[PDB]
Amino acid sequence: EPFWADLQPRVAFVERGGSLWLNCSTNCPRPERGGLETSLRRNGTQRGLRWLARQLVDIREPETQPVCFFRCARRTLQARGLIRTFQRPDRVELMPLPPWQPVGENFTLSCRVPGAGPRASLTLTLLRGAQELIRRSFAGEPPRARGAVLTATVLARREDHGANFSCRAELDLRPHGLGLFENSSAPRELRTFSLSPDAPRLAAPRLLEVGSERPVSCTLDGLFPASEARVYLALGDQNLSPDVTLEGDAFVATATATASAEQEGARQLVCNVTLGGENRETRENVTIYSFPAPLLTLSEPSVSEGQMVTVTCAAGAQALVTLEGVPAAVPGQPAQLQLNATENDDRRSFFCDATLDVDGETLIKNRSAELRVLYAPR
Ligand SMILES: *[C@@H]1O[C@H](CO)[C@@H](O[C@@H]2O[C@H](CO)[C@@H](O[C@@H]3O[C@H](CO)[C@@H](O)[C@H](O[C@H]4O[C@H](CO)[C@@H](O)[C@H](O)[C@@H]4O)[C@@H]3O)[C@H](O)[C@H]2NC(C)=O)[C@H](O)[C@H]1NC(C)=O
Ligand SMILES: *[C@@H]1O[C@H](CO)[C@@H](O[C@@H]2O[C@H](CO)[C@@H](O)[C@H](O)[C@H]2NC(C)=O)[C@H](O)[C@H]1NC(C)=O
Ligand SMILES: *[C@@H]1O[C@H](CO)[C@@H](O[C@@H]2O[C@H](CO)[C@@H](O)[C@H](O)[C@H]2NC(C)=O)[C@H](O)[C@H]1NC(C)=O
Ligand SMILES: *[C@@H]1O[C@H](CO)[C@@H](O[C@@H]2O[C@H](CO)[C@@H](O)[C@H](O)[C@H]2NC(C)=O)[C@H](O)[C@H]1NC(C)=O
Ligand SMILES: *[C@@H]1O[C@H](CO)[C@@H](O)[C@H](O)[C@H]1NC(C)=O
Ligand SMILES: *[C@@H]1O[C@H](CO)[C@@H](O)[C@H](O)[C@H]1NC(C)=O
Ligand SMILES: *[C@@H]1O[C@H](CO)[C@@H](O)[C@H](O)[C@H]1NC(C)=O
Ligand SMILES: *[C@@H]1O[C@H](CO)[C@@H](O)[C@H](O)[C@H]1NC(C)=O
Ligand SMILES: *[C@@H]1O[C@H](CO)[C@@H](O)[C@H](O)[C@H]1NC(C)=O
Repeated sequence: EPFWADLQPRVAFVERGGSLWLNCSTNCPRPERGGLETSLRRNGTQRGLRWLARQLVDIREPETQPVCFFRCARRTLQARGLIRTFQRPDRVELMPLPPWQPVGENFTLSCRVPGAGPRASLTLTLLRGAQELIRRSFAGEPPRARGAVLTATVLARREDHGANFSCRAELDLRPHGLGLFENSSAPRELRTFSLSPDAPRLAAPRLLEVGSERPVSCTLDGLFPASEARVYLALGDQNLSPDVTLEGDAFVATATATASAEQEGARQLVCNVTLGGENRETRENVTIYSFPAPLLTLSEPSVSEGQMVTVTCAAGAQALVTLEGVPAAVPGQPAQLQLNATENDDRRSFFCDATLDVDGETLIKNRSAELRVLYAPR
């Protein structure tokens, strides 16, 4: 039976910033001194003959070792305790996901649980929905270590569009009778797009006339999600507003175009799509042309016989003019024909043809007119 000093409790787990009572007791017949050694501030104090009690408050530091001591028979009696603070996982943070992520690519989940301790008792979990992607236990870390970090690389799936990812931190104090403390990050939603290497198909005529209405179509396939893809069509400058319809992962853009005197000649039909951050484009060179209709004119529509009539077919400054089988003489300017009205010329038709070359293409516009020979006696 040696005389001893005792400090209670020996091991203590207090939440950071918290407080606890420490009791020092001794069996020595009379103490010549007594007290408790700590850096911590105290609030309440209690005492007895063989014992002494302090309430230690506002304990921030991960590790502090108090020593309760007594002096009995000119000998120093000692007891050494241990006080360990713990912090709940108040901050659990998942790193921002890529705004758009490629399907078949990899992205990295990063969870961060600052300050939570002790680290050794921490278990971090990365989740996709209710499923656990990875589970990490920190057992074996230093006793004074606070905070934890878990990172994993996940493969993006078409399955994964609109899926929620979260991080889950778990502090296990159960051996100390303090149970479990857990908190989760706000879920992060994942966007997965898939864009095939192919440029969009653009269906257009190579030749377009000013004022004419022709169908134009742009299309693509293998687009996920097809709904989020934004397709732009236009002829040169002017923007077409096609009807974009979605069949499976394929889109179909259908529109109509009229040349405004923008162009004529060399122009581009552009179709560009954006899905995610990626963009595709297809350009078609298109020729526009102005082909003014040939003007067929009679000196008079109605004439008596013997009266002189001049029929002419005039065109724009461009084409080759053919009147009644006779090419314009000379070429490039209106062709004229003259005749004296006969009774046989009543209900007689005249014809003018304009032949224009555009990009090697031969284009014709035919026109007709009818002459009336007024009836009378001779
Ligand atoms: C529709 O019309 C447009 C023009 O309105 C037209 O675009 C042209 O495309 C050709 C190629 O198809 C371009 O030619 C290039 O010209 C550059 C100089 O600017 C050259 O250096 C390029 O040469 C490359 O390839 C060579 C081997 O073939 C290499 O030797 C060289 O190092 C380069 O790698 C290239 O030939 C031309 O510039 C444009 N025109 C304009 C005005 O931008 C387009 O082709 C038409 N579409 C169709 C289907 O015909
Ligand atoms: C701390 O000191 C000792 C720890 O054992 C306590 O001393 C005894 O406390 C019990 C409580 O039921 C009493 O029955 C005994 O008579 C006490 N013994 C003596 C010699 O005092 C003491 O009570 C504790 N003090 C506090 C505030 O917890
Ligand atoms: C669980 O963790 C979340 C995420 O860290 C905590 O929510 C945050 O709370 C603090 C302020 O108290 C701020 O960072 C934000 O207001 C929250 N961040 C968000 C919403 O992303 C939350 O406090 C924790 N829950 C607990 C304590 O159990
Ligand atoms: C899709 O086509 C449009 C046509 O307007 C492009 O818009 C312009 O493109 C020119 C030529 O490259 C650029 O110099 C301009 O900055 C663009 N202007 C405007 C107002 O958009 C557009 O760039 C194309 N889309 C993509 C992704 O390139
Ligand atoms: C200790 O005393 C302070 C005032 O100095 C008081 O505000 C606080 O409540 C006390 N701490 C406790 C009871 O843990
Ligand atoms: C997934 O991520 C791992 C880790 O970087 C990498 O080794 C692997 O190539 C990725 N899978 C792909 C790119 O399909
Ligand atoms: C993802 O989480 C949000 C809440 O943040 C929820 O509204 C949504 O339904 C979830 N998405 C799926 C597909 O579970
Ligand atoms: C028609 O009659 C007029 C007047 O006599 C004459 O000048 C002309 O040569 C005749 N022939 C034609 C085709 O005009
Ligand atoms: C000439 O005009 C007629 C009727 O206006 C039209 O039906 C025909 O297609 C034209 N001829 C040619 C060769 O296009």
